[PDB]
Amino acid sequence: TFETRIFDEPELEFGDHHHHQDPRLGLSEAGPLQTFLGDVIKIGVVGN
Amino acid sequence: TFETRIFDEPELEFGDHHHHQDPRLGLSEAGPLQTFLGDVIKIGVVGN
Repeated sequence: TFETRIFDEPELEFGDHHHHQDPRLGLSEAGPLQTFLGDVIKIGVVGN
Repeated sequence: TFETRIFDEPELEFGDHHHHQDPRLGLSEAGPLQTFLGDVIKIGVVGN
C-alpha cells in the first residue's frame, strides 16, 4: 500500500568539468560553465 | 580678372590628442580616437 521513494538532490555542472549541488559554492570554486572572452562588462545607468 | 585660393590639407584628429593628415600613418603611430575598453573582438563566420 502506497510505496514511497526518496530521491537524491540533483547536481549541476559548472565550468572545468566540475559538478556540485549548490549554485553559490559551485560558482566560487570552478567559475561559470561558459567563460567570457574578455575582462570588462559595461553597465549603463538611467534615473536620478 | 578672377579670384583664386589654395587650401591646405585638412587634419584629422586621432587618439591621445594627436593630429595628422593621413589615416594610415596616424592610426599606426597614435591609435583610434575612442579606444575599445576590452581586449578581444569576436568574429563569426558563415560560409563554405
